[PDB]
Amino acid sequence: HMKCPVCHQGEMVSGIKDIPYTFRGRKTVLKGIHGLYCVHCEESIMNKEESDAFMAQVKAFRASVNAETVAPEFIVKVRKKLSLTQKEASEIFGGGVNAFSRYEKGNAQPHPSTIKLLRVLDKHPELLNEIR
Amino acid sequence: MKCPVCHQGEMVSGIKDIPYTFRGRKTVLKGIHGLYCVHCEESIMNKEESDAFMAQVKAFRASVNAETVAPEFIVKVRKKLSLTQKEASEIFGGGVNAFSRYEKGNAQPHPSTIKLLRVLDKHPELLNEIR
Ligand SMILES: [Zn+2]
Ligand SMILES: [Zn+2]
Repeated sequence: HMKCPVCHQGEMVSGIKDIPYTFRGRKTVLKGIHGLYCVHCEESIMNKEESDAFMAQVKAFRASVNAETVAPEFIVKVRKKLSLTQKEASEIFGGGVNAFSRYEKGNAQPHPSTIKLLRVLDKHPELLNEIR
Repeated sequence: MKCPVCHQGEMVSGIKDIPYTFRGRKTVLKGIHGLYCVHCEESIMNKEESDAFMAQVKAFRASVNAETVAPEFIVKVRKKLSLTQKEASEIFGGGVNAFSRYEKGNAQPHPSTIKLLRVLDKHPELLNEIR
């Protein structure tokens, strides 16, 4: 019987839980996480091994988001390579009104498909007619 | 003639740009001839004027509607790329169950995913660039 050291009310019981996690505007569920969990406030306590498993999953998610994400500077370059204004690019690639104005200030993440479309248009500027 | 809606304004012949929203998409219908109330902007359009107006309304509805892709088309492109739905979901985005719902018609892909799938339908080899 260990009492939760955060809420000081509930009991910590060992279990396996799926943990929601958001990083750089991307969401995931960290699946099958072993640890002690407070029945009252859901605070988690992980031993050395459990923490290793958890952090490997967290860091694999971060690595993948970072590799997929593109710099504001890349977005501008691809847009300028296509001689598009921010408004035309938002319309052509997607994202809504002011999408590219926000993307280029580093103030928003494009949808994964917008990023990928940008990556393809970077290498294939001739495809612009197919998407406009 | 007095305006038949507000009863406190004269209807005058003119031309106006009329904003119009359809399925949450906004446009301005340009150069619409009609009688317009000076007070409340109620419009009265004769047959000929209504046909012109409705032809713009309908051309805008049709282009908005046509942005949607047949779920059949989504299956066509996916099979074509030798991808499962789990993989497509991971590649194109939308979430864990994305592509299963698209092909049942229970969800619409993001506009960029549609564009990316239309591009890939014509040039399926480019997947290897963004996989
Ligand atoms: Zn607690
Ligand atoms: Zn009136």
